[PDB]
Amino acid sequence: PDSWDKDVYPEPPRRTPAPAPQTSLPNPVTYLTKIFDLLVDRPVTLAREFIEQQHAKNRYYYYHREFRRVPDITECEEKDILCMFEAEMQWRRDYKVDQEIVNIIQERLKACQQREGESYRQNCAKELEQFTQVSKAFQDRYSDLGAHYSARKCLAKQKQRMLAERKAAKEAAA
Amino acid sequence: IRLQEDPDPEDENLYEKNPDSHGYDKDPIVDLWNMRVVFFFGFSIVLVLGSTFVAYLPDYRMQEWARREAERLVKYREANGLPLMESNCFDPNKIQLPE
Amino acid sequence: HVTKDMFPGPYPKTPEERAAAAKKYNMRVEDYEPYPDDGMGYGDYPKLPDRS
Amino acid sequence: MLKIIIPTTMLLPMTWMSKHNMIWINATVHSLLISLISLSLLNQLGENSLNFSLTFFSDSLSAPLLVLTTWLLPLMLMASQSHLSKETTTRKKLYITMLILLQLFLIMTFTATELILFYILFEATLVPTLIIITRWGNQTERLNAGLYFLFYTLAGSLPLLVALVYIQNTTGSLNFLIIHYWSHPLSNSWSNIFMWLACIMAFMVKMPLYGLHLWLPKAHVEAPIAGSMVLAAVLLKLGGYGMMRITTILNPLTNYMAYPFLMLSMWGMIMTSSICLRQTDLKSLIAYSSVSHMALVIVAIMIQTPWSFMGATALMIAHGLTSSMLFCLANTNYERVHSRTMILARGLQTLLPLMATWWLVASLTNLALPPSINLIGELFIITASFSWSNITIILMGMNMMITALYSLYMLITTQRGKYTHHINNIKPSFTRENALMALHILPLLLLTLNPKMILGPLY
Amino acid sequence: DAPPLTLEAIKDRVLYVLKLYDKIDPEKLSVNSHFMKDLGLDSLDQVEIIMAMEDEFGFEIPDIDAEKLMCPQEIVDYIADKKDVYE
Amino acid sequence: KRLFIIKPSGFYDRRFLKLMRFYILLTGIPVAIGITLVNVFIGEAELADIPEGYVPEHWEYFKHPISRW
Amino acid sequence: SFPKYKPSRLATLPATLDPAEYDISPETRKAQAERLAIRSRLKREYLLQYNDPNRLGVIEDPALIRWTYARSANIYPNFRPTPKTSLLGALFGIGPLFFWYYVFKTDRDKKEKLIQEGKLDQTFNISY
Amino acid sequence: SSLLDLIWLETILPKTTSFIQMKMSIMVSNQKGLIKLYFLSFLITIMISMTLFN
Amino acid sequence: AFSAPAAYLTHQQKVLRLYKRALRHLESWCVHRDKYRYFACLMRARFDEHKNEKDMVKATQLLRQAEEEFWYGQHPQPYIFPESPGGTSYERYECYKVPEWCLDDWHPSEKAMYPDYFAKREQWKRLRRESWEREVKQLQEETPPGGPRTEALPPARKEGDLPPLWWHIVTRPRERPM
Ligand SMILES: CCCCCCCCCCCCCCCCCC(=O)OC[C@H](COP(=O)([O-])OCC(O)COP(=O)([O-])OC[C@@H](COC(=O)CCCCCCCCCCCCCCCCC)OC(=O)CCCCCCCCCCCCCCCCC)OC(=O)CCCCCCCCCCCCCCCCC
Ligand SMILES: *P(=O)(O)OCC(C)(C)[C@H](O)C(=O)NCCC(=O)NCCSC(=O)CCCCCCCCCCCCC
Repeated sequence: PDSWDKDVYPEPPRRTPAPAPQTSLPNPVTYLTKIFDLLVDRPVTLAREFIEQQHAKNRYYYYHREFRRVPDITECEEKDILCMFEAEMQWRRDYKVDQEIVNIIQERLKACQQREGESYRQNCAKELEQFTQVSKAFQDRYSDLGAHYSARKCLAKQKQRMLAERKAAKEAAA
Repeated sequence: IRLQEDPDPEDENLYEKNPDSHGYDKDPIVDLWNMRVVFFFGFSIVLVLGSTFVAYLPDYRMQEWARREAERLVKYREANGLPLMESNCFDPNKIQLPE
Repeated sequence: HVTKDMFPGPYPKTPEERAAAAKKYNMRVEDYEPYPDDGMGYGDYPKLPDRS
Repeated sequence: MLKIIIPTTMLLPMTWMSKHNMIWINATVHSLLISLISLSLLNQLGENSLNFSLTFFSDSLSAPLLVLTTWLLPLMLMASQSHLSKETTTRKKLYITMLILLQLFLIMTFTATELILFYILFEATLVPTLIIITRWGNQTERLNAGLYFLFYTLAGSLPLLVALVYIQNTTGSLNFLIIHYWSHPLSNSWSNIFMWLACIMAFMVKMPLYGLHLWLPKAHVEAPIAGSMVLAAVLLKLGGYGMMRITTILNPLTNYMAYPFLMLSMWGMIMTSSICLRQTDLKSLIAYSSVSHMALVIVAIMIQTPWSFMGATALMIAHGLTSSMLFCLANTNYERVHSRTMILARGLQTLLPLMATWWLVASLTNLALPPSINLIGELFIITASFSWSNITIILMGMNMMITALYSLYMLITTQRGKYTHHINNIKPSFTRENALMALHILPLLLLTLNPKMILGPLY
Repeated sequence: DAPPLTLEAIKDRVLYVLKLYDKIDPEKLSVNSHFMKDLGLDSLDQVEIIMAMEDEFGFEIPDIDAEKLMCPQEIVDYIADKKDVYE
Repeated sequence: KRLFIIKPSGFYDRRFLKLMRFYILLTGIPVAIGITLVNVFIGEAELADIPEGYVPEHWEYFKHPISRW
Repeated sequence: SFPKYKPSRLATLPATLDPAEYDISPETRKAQAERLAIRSRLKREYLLQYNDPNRLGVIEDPALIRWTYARSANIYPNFRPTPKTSLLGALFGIGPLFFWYYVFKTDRDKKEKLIQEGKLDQTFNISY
Repeated sequence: SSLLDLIWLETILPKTTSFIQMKMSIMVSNQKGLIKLYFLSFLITIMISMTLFN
Repeated sequence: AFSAPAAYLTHQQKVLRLYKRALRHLESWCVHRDKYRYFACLMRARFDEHKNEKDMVKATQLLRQAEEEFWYGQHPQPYIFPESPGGTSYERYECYKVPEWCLDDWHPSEKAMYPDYFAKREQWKRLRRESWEREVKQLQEETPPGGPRTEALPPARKEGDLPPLWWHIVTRPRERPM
């Protein structure tokens, strides 16, 4: 369906085997499926057709808000309240977007496990690696900021991480 | 006795004078209208209208906005081979570490 | 309707106080026995048998 | 916020100018209208707060508390009109005036943008409460209860005033936005330790913290029904709101200074649940349940993680509603039999069916029964405490077991069994009492339906 | 659920049990006969009679009350009053 | 034989339940009907790209008709 | 002969096995008579109040009032700081606090040591 | 309930402070109203302020 | 239940209660009727063997030893009648017992639903109100100056009187109310 993006939410092609009956006995599942189609599917399809006809007469649109980029807390001067405000709001929006990214990856993982069923350990290794990488990066970014997290605290954590990486590189080169 | 004190009055029952009493007031008309306004305003107005107003409050928390932004970023990054989650929040070029 | 003399009081230290306490709690003087005066706040309240 | 502040200041002259028999009707109707208007504050932003002006602002933590206060006022009016039938007109109007003043102070307290204005308002809330308790209480101990409440709160709050003026002199501003943006780490020194202690101890006494809590049973037992409703539902939440606000500037010292308070809160939660197990008074049982739940909230605020803050806010709202409902039910029983002893009246299920249903629902919500917001908050706090350490789960499990025990014990004692034979003045439940219980309980289930409205800014 | 009891039914059943007692002569047994003054039993025999009535009607008579049931009419009245029989 | 069954007065509880149901349904039913009619006829908005040089409003940024209103 | 039954505090001695039940002094009979007289007087008072047709309300129970008062409001005036009370209070109110403090401090110190040494399994711990 | 809530948590904070304040109040306000006594006190205060404050 | 208790249990009362308790527990042990009859006959044989005993000290010692033997040999789970205090059907209908004072708080419409019952109820209430003074006078005339020495009440000594303290005994809820 065009409701969502297939590239963002991938689904493997569906391979349904053709029925190969070996007995003359009638299939109760087939008979009940025919009954369900006759009694339920047709009336609900007619109702949805009427509703969609009524919708098409009043077609109106809504838009997605776009935020232009602004200088971040690194560029802001010390105790420059306006630049700090803009940078903090931008960091909070980025935090929300990153959280939704992790949510999308987790949904991929869950859906793939359920779809694979009994062979999930081998067939879901591709989605497990992506989740591992994304969770690792997200944890390193926002792991222990606290209840009163802020762009300044995230920047301080990044500075500490960069100093540690530089020290490790120097020690390895020594 | 050490005082000229009134005897403790008997408990006053609203059902004795008014069998169909709502327990709001002694006067039957005032009691009935107090019940009517309390029930109408509280239940009808506050409960129903506030609940539906809260249910249909506009998405000012940007939940769906954030989901759409994340979908766009995931699509763009996995199309171009970039990591889905960036390793750093800020730019190390713009960060200047002490010597 | 209960007066100030019908409330539990301090630990009885004289037989007159013990008799008055036993009368207050509707008990026989011979059957009346307070909790030991260990400063636990029981006061003159009787120590009834620990049954159910 | 003036669109909500001014209608209360107009509730004042309307109450004083209305006729002698229309005071309750007018006050109830317009309080409900003000609550409906205040429902519009729940539309919050995901980035920052609602900055109305230089004086008042609203956030995802302030908005549900304001809605709870505004919704709580008419319920207090209904209970008060229950128990103040024979009062004179002037004293009825004074009672309504004290309630209105308390609501106005609470609204401005939750919406204040400076710490000093917040302090002034949250200390101004003591005067109407003290007057209500010590004037319209029933028993003798109301005077001692008022003294205990007043002096505990003031002894807590005066060092907070000194610390606030010191912080303003040091940093230049007490505005919450400025102190959030210009926050700096707190070095480990004796001066910083004592500043931390001053602020935290003020709000811990307001919570209350275990060992600083005797004023709570004293005041809640001896206050009239409206005083008991407001004391448990809202006035206990000023400490939690203040702690969730001031701890911005107390880091990283909170990591080291929170041990005594966490140990006190956990052990006192266990102790107050156990006390509830062996209580001969119904109001005292409800008060100690309040102490246990607020101890849990203190634990959440002290561990101070995004999952704990959401749990703290949800538990605060849920406890406010549940404790108010429990106090109302106990007061109806008291009005029947003129005594607070739990075992005096029994068989109230076979004498009063619908009240038995209300007791069952309130007791089920008092314990964490899923998917109620009580359980949502308690579960979030328990999860955050588990991530903090792995024996907090032991303490929380013990607390949950004892909470279920004493809640169902209260229900079984009061409702089930055989009725007392000599109590023959138990008239059928009033429509007013039933409507009061319904107005307590239905919003809680609606909040369960929509839980993101009471999870705070960290959601 | 079960059919209601009647005074005549209670009397018939108590006399039935007492006539199935061996120590009691059926011919001289009437609803006003005293178990000891004019039937010649003793305390243990009265205890056994009370136990038989308990087994017959499916409920227990407390020892404080059973000691005083010295007549079939007294037993009938006691059982009827306990079971709320008025006809 | 029918015997009188002694029970507490259920009239007041029944009256309260009846009044509560009436006043919840007094406004709840019109609200449900209005929501159903709005959803059936004035459906939800369709997401679209912002035309170049056009500046929408917040209600044009929201989707449901009731939320937009 | 038969094994004896040893009473406990939670399984008390039955009346039929109590030695004092089979050793009745003449003063025991008068004590029982006095107890029955007290009970009968109280029963008569309660029954008169109970069957009074003009009574509406609750028959106040002085015994219940005394019990509720002695349980709460009479404890502090009758409390004295004794060695027993002081030791029990110090133990029950301080020992648990420091026991839990030691437990939690030790656990968190070990966890922080593992975190610093970088050998703690913290993968997937996104929520905190 | 008894040992901690009703006894020791009452004794430590509110009862001990109240007892101390009551005792100090009795000490301060228990004066016989004698000018000789409190003028001798004035003399002692003057000497102390002269010597100990430089 | 319906009889006022005494100050003490005499030796005859003690032995009879022990006899009944032993018979009940023996019936619990001997499930079948023939076996129970055999062993109950043996038990009554023992009681009759010790029946004639002039020495009260020896009789009391025999009672004490019999009580110890019973306690050792009692059935751990004796049979209890369903309506008896230990029984499974005990206190099941206490939630269905409603009093007449609760009955009089009815709404006038509810009362109008049963026009004939409430006329007789008003008659009973008039009868109760017309006799209370005579009841209290009779009670206070026959009491000793010291007070009631027992829990028994007197009957109605006069042609037009009712036994004192009768209302709740007479109007107690039925054993199967609903
Ligand atoms: C008294 C005691 C109790 C007291 C309780 C406490 C007090 C409570 C106070 C009130 C609290 C209110 C709280 C706020 C609620 C506000 C409403 C709201 O948020 O609505 C959200 C939302 C409404 O959607 P929306 O967000 O407004 O619009 C989204 C779409 O655009 C919509 O889609 P669309 O535009 O494409 O088309 C959908 C449209 C049209 O859809 C259809 O027409 C569907 C047709 C289906 C059948 C089709 C096939 C058959 C056709 C037969 C004929 C064929 C031939 C003819 C065909 C046509 C001609 C050619 O239908 C609707 O929009 C229905 C809206 C219903 C709104 C209800 C509002 C309630 C207001 C509050 C007061 C309530 C008072 C109580 C009384 C209520 C009245 C009784 O959902 C609902 O209202 C609930 C829908 C549930 C459907 C079933 C779901 C699955 C159930 C099973 C789950 C698993 C088992 C669980 C257990 C069993 C179930 C419990
Ligand atoms: P009636 O009024 O004639 O009653 C006659 C009485 C018994 C009152 C006599 O007049 C009497 O008091 N006689 C002297 C005292 C006497 O007889 N005492 C005997 C009592 S004990 C006795 O010796 C027999 C007891 C033996 C059986 C003991 C039961 C132990 C086994 C129980 C097991 C339970 C499960 C099997």
